[PDB]
Amino acid sequence: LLKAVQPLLKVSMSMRDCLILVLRKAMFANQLDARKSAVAGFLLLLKNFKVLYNSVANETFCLEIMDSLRRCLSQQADVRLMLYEGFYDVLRRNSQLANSVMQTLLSQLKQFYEPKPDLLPPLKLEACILTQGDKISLQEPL
Amino acid sequence: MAQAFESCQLDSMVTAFLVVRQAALLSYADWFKASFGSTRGYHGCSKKALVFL
Repeated sequence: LLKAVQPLLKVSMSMRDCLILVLRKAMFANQLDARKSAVAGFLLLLKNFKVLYNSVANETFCLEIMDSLRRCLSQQADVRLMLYEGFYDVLRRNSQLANSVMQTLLSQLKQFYEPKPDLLPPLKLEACILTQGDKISLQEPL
Repeated sequence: MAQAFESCQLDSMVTAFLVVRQAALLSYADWFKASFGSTRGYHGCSKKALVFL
């Protein structure tokens, strides 16, 4: 629906301040689909909403939403997964955000990477695992 | 010693070494073989901590 529409939101703007507003208000939802709707509208706003209106009001607007995605990089497993997968196309269609996005990820690596030679499990597998009330979920699929 | 090998700082090492030497007066040798178990094999992540030692 939105791949179709977005040609609008390059031209119209009131509608774009309706959109990121809706995706944001969905990120803080009950329904599990709404988190992922947020990711998908955001991942696509970051993809085809510029290669790099003014470039400076897009390179900032992508870094604005991408900061709101470091909440989503915190959010549950599935919603993270969609960011690992969609960010490769964001990179292909928007090359210059490479440097920012790398640090967005590489931080999320180091929460589970232990960078000392002669520590034999090099990665922290047991911090990918949330155990509460005998519901034991992988979140942050490494 | 742990903070010294993590930061690759020799001043704190010299303090620690001479402190165990004054604690002795073979407590030096005790602390040195204690170093040889899981400290002196790998002082820091990099094996240049042996070269600084």
